[PDB]
Amino acid sequence: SVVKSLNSDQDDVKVNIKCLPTIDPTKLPRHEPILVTVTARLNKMVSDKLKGYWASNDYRKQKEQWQNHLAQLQRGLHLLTDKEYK
Amino acid sequence: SVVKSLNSVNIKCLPTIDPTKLPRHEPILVTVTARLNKMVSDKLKGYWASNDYRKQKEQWQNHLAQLQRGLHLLTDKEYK
Repeated sequence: SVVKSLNSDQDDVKVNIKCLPTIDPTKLPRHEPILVTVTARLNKMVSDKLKGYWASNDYRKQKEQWQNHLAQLQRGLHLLTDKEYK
Repeated sequence: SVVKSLNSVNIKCLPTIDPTKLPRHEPILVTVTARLNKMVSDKLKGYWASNDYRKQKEQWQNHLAQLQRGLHLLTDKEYK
């Protein structure tokens, strides 16, 4: 109920809340870090909104920068689940 | 003189090329395509519509990647 009252705002005030889809730890596939699931669901909202732009110059600038941060995270994701240092 | 005059029906002119100042083995088709790529790439950056630029770029890239597959048919020596 509070999700539908925050993702369906009338754009009344500048401060805004964007709600990710509900995450269920039980139904989530095991041996998968929560941080990975959150980023995957966060990607869909940003990627779909990136597709929704109208200014071609703005879309190309953000896509280059946003895709750069994801490539930085995956390099460090090895450090999250390891059994030894190297 | 001719190429400069045309830049001032609309006809677009590629930069002038000569066979002498080229690699001794590079085919002409590669040389013409490479220059045509540069002209098209600059026009895409000059667009304004996000939907058009997103759609035209992949359509052009699809044709360009198909030509690269068949390029081996020119620089070949025997039918494999």
